[PDB]
Amino acid sequence: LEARRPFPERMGPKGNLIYKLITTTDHKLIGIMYCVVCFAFFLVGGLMALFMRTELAMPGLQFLSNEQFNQLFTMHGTVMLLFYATPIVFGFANLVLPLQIGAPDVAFPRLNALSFWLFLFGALIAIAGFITPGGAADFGWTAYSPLTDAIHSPGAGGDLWIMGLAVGGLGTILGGVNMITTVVCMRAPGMTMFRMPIFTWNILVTSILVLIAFPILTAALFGLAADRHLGAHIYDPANGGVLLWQHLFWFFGHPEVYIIALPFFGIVSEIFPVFSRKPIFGYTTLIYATLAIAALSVAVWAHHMYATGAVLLPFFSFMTFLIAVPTGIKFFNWIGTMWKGQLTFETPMLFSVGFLITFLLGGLSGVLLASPPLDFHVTDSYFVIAHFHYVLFGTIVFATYAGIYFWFPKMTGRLLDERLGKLHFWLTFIGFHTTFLVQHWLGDEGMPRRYADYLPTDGFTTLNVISTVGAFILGVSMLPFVWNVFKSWRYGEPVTVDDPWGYGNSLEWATSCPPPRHNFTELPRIRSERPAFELHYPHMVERMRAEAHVG
Amino acid sequence: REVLEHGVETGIIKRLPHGAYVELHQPLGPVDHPIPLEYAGAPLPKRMNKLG
Amino acid sequence: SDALALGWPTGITPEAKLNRELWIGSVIASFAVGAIVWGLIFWTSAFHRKKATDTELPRQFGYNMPLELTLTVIPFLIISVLFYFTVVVQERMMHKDPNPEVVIDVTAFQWNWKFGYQKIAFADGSFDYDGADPERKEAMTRTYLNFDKIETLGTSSEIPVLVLPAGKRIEFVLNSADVIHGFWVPEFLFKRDVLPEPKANNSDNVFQVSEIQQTGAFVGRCTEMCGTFHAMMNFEVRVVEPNDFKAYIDQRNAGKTNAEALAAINQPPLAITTEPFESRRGELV
Amino acid sequence: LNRPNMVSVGTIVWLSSELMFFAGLFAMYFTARAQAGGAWPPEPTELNLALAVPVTLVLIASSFTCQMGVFAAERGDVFGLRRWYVITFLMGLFFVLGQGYEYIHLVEHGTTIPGSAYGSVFYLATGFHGLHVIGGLVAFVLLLARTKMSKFTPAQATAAIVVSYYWHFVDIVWIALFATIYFVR
Amino acid sequence: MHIEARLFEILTAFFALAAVVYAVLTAMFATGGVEWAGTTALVLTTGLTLITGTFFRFVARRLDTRPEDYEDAEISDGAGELGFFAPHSWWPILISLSFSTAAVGAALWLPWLIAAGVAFVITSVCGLVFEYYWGPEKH
Amino acid sequence: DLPYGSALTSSGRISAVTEPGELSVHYPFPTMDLVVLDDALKYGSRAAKARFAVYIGPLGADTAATAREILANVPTPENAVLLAVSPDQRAIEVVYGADVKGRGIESAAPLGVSAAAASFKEGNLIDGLISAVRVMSAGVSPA
Amino acid sequence: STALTHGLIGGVPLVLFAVLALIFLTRKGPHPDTYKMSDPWTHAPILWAAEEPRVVIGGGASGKW
Ligand code: HEA
Ligand code: HEA
Ligand SMILES: [Ca+2]
Ligand SMILES: [Cu+2]
Ligand SMILES: [Cu+2]
Ligand SMILES: [Cu+2]
Repeated sequence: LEARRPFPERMGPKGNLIYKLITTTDHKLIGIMYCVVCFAFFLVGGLMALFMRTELAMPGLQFLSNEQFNQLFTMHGTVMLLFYATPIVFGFANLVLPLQIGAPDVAFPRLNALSFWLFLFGALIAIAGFITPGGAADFGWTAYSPLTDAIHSPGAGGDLWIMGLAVGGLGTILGGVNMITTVVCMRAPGMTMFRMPIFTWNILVTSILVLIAFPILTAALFGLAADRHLGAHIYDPANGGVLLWQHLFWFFGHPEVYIIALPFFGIVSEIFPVFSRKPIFGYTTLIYATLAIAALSVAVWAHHMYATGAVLLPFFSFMTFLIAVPTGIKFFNWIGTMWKGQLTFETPMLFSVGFLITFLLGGLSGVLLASPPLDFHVTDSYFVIAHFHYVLFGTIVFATYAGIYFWFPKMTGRLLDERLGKLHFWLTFIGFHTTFLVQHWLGDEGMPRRYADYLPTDGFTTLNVISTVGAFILGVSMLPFVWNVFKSWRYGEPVTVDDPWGYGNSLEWATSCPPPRHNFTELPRIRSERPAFELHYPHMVERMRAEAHVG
Repeated sequence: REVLEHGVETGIIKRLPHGAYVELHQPLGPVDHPIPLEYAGAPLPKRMNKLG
Repeated sequence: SDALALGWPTGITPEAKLNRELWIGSVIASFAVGAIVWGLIFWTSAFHRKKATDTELPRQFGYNMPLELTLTVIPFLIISVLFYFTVVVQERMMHKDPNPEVVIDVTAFQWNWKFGYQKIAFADGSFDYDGADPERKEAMTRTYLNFDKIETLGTSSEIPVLVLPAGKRIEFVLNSADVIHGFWVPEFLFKRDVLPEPKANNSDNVFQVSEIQQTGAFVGRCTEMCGTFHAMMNFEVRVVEPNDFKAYIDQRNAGKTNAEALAAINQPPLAITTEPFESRRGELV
Repeated sequence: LNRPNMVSVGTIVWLSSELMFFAGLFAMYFTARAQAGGAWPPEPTELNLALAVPVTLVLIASSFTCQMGVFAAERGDVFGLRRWYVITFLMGLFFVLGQGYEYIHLVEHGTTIPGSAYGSVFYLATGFHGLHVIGGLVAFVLLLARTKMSKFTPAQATAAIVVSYYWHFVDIVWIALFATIYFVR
Repeated sequence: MHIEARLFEILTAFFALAAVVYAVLTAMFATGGVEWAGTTALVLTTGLTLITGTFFRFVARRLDTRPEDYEDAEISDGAGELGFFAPHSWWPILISLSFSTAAVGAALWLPWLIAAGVAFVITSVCGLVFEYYWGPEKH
Repeated sequence: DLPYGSALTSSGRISAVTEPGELSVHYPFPTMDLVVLDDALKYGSRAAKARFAVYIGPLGADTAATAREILANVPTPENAVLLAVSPDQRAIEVVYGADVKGRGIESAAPLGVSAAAASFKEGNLIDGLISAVRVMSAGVSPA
Repeated sequence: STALTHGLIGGVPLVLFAVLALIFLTRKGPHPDTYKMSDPWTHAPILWAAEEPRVVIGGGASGKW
């Protein structure tokens, strides 16, 4: 027998966190800081989305002007893409990647905190445009060239948008540098490159894509700021200015969407084998598919520029189909992982299945968008809106929640209540499909995107009502998760074991909950890509060797 | 209090043969692990370059 | 058809018909793939669940290289057939016969349109009109912009109505005075970005419909973010008969506004598929 | 020495990202060169190819001296490293002064950022490269101070190595930009 | 470390092939000749991957196998000292605040605020870089 | 011997796992009751500068000997006050160390026994423990 | 319309939340049912310590209920 306490500590004493928040080089605390701040920014973006949907419920302009609605979708898109998704990627990276490779830290612990604070302050700078009397940016998140000049949209909110994006991009580049260096030269003795999990590979390729993409956006933003302040002629339509901005921006922006897609593919590829009681299927195949996606996400940038009539349609359309193939391979590998196993739908596995369904439908919609003749009708319409919301809830919402539910015990030492988790998942699923299934139809029969107001004779009222109802279901779905996290942090069920999910595979389940400072008091003999499984179940090693090949 | 009770964190990490990542602490007093000193209202060093 | 096209309006040009058929086929393929993969997901979730009897971990298999390559190559075939049909259709929708029958100088300015009737040349040889106005074009050298004698300026109170014949080849030359706009007529199943200087930016601002099949009234919208009133920039295309079209052109020749000529040609004077927007910034005004 | 140095690899990957930033600037320059119509550079621009060659040669010489200072710092000689890096700092300062002088002479001759598209792209690209050069000079000063304030450990040698890496990236980018602007035209 | 290098020149090979294909397919069969923005970006993406891969290959040509690059490795092989990791610092937040001051001064075009932000950046970067190298006070 | 999913590690630590959806701690009491007991123990032992401990389980026969045995495996047995409760044998015991002498526990250990009994009559184990620990803590002053 | 659709947006989320909470909250959790003094103490021996202040026995007391 041994002594304990009846319950663990609810909260630390006074002055236990604030100086850590200011001065920590700990990657786990910094990952938690990303998680919390990214979720707050997600709430702000969703509030903007609810305002837009409430306005779009009825054909009249009830409470929003056109200026305000343009501000709202510009800032909603900007916040959701750049202040929630891109930084939550590095939040998850900081949370688990040093644990996954058996490292005591990231390569540059101070550069990590610098990246986080650059995130926070750039996001704040870009959002502070509402404080201006002219309002925040009201030209969309894509910032197309002539509309963004000193003449058209001349306010200060757009300039704050540009510079906040510059600061956040610098932070993202620094974080990517840190992740690449940490992966390259900080692994444990046994951990070979082909023994890191899928998540580590995905963060590595994501960091490569970040290094490729974000400097382009920074240079484009600096040219735009030159044209706005110094009256430069970089993007002037007399030159090839408008197409110059389109090319530069999309060379950034499609790598951006794959940057926010790949790490969550890694998250689900981590979660699936645990709750499947099986190994991840096609480990090497998944590594190569991830590499193929990373390589191909750089030459397809002009499938967003079909309607301009100034690009090579066959080249980009073919490259888009070619990049569509590997994601199909990835779904096949995930299905093979779930196939013929023992599935228990604790909340992360349920969220991963939701990811599968939602992102599959989004990918089908994207393939439809890939054909230039079909994009000639459905571009700039709510069909694009529905497609990219489907892929974005696939990656950065269902898989974000799956990862949060999965790695909450590892980071806090407490469980999240599974009943509130199931309620939250079903609310999210129903609300999301309610609010985004009908927009395919709404865009097919022409309702363009970014319209603040339409006509009663347009014939769009019923589907917009359904969309607004679903949007408010999505709004009320955040209460179960917020309440669950808030109560479970302090009064959550204690975890006194390693791997409270039973069949964890990677090294983060070989240490305690939470891991101590430097993450490891001992390291196991690493011999495959699931070291914790072999450690915790040593009778299964010969099984796994003998039965690894299906044929 | 943390500095007084564990000693200054030197920023140096060692991997022990069994896999333990430990940080090298420099005690400000004698060791038995250091004997925890008593706070005396004075500033404490927290970087090793400041101790020479 | 009606439900399987997921809402695309029935085409009114041969290019629109072909595009709609390609969309129907592509939606069939996409929904078939989705049905297959979702059936796999539901078969795995419903069955293959950890039972009360299940005592030992399952077969720890993770590599099935043959099936991996089979399902690697199947999507390549699907995207190959899609690419072939795509290139065929997108080349058909950009044919550009060197002799148009009606030419329109579409000009988009800050939240309205302006049509030109640059050069009408009927194929039967019954009507030839040369509306190009080069003195106005040279008066401001925006050389890229095009002017014409007969115009239809959209206003805050009047929706600009384009009048065209049926069965006659129509060419649109797109120009924008200020910023990028969008020329979309949801019935053509086709839209194009209206750029400031389409030539200096290497863009093809010209596109043709071989023939508008049936006459009527059709709404058009701006489909490119352009600023405050982006949602309040609609226009209308009123396809009429060739003889009615010639009569309308002749009335417009003798100093007649659009509404007056439309009334003269036994048609509604104003837009009927869209209405002008209330200038009031909201209902709380 | 049986492991790689991570400060070096981090510097290398970040330098590659900075190369991508200058890729964006190069894409800005190449466009509007094809829109001018062959009159490139247009009047009243007349590139002073008599001061641009000397500053290019001084930058190459500074790269050579910086590598020599790396050689000095690899054997633990802090004083030789200090000497070579002070020489490199002075010659990079001379390069910046020459760039500013050419800027002044060009602006005096009706070539400005708002004046023309060629001016816009030329001053944008060259000024951003000059900002990177000034950042390198600040890095040199900070490194020399740090070598002054502690015993010359291998960590100091690593810092000097990565500062030289940045300097080499800078002057290679300048070689490319000079070849693109004053030769291809 | 052969794997990391090899991944980087695989990316380099694909990027070079794509860049050359784009340049050729835009020189002929495009509206206005070579596109000059996708081509430039693709060529310099090739350059980015080339630099990283070349440096890693020069490192792998000059390295005996590490524990982590060696299969059948035992934890005891990796035993010893790793290096210096900063235990704590409040300089990153100051650097970020300085860069944010500069960014606000250049968003709202205020040259004085730009200069103040730049000076603050130099000061906070000096503080970060000098943090573990300042000696004991002389007195 | 190690449970299923448990393994010995190179540093002596026992790395164990729990079933998905299963709990590592499964005390047969409400969570908030455990929180209240933790607060009672920690704040009472903070005020009295003596470690209060609660033991629940079998005492067999000769309960005094069993409780005095259990006391010695508290982290600081000398400054420790352990209250043992055996519901199968319905026995309440208080045992305290040598350094807890003449501080105030002499008259307060029977007080804690009486409080725990007057709460156990109704049939509340945790609540009786709370009352006993509160009373015993309030009955002891620091060294 | 304004009477109705506002009611839809206000109330459909609320009724969906209500029904899903009835389904998913009132369910049995994994926390074990609280012990009853009537039943035998089958749980393993429990030793809790306050662990706030960071062998020989010199006192004691006894009693019963
Ligand atoms: C999560 C981020 C993310 C991801 C991963 C994707 C992935 C894809 N996207 Fe897109 N996309 C966006 C985010 C993303 N996208 C955003 C934000 C916009 C709008 C930006 C704006 O304008 O504001 C956009 C817009 C956009 C456009 C431009 C439309 C326009 O601007 O008007 C196109 C064109 O091709 C496109 C297509 C695709 C395709 C083919 C994929 C492929 O990667 C999908 C791959 C998936 C599958 C292919 C399904 C799974 C495969 C199988 C089951 C095998 C069998 C399947 C077949 C044989 C088809 N999406
Ligand atoms: C990460 C990707 C992402 C996410 C998560 C979202 C989130 C949502 N989005 Fe959005 N969206 C985009 C990507 C995304 N979006 C992009 C790229 C654009 C383009 C913008 C542009 O063109 O510039 C866009 C814009 C956009 C449009 C196009 C509008 C138009 O063009 O006319 C629509 C259409 O319905 C929409 C709807 C929604 C809804 C209902 C949610 C819901 O998921 C939101 C759910 C969250 C909530 C509802 C929060 C609930 C609020 C509270 C609980 C109150 C508490 C808040 C505080 C205390 C501050 N958003
Ligand atoms: Ca409305
Ligand atoms: Cu895309
Ligand atoms: Cu578009
Ligand atoms: Cu418009």
